[PDB]
Amino acid sequence: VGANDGETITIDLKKIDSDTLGLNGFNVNGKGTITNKAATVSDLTSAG
Amino acid sequence: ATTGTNSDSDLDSIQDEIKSRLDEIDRVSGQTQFNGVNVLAKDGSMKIQ
Repeated sequence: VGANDGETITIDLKKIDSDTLGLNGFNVNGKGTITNKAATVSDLTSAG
Repeated sequence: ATTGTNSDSDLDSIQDEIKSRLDEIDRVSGQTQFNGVNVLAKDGSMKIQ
């Protein structure tokens, strides 16, 4: 915005989609998906 | 060029123009000549009687 160094204005942007607003399994009628999770070593140890 | 709206291709074009003009500065400095003396290519001094 100016003629010298560091003289700027910042515009922030946001990632907007289903994921960042929730609503993933809106499921009004009760049929949908969850895409549950990915396992880890802690999960394996807990499972035994 | 310093604005963040420009993309990579735009920055490349602007830097191409910048490089061309820097080359012009160097060329003018090298080729400017008076009576066989490169005035802008030396850091010396001239004496006039």
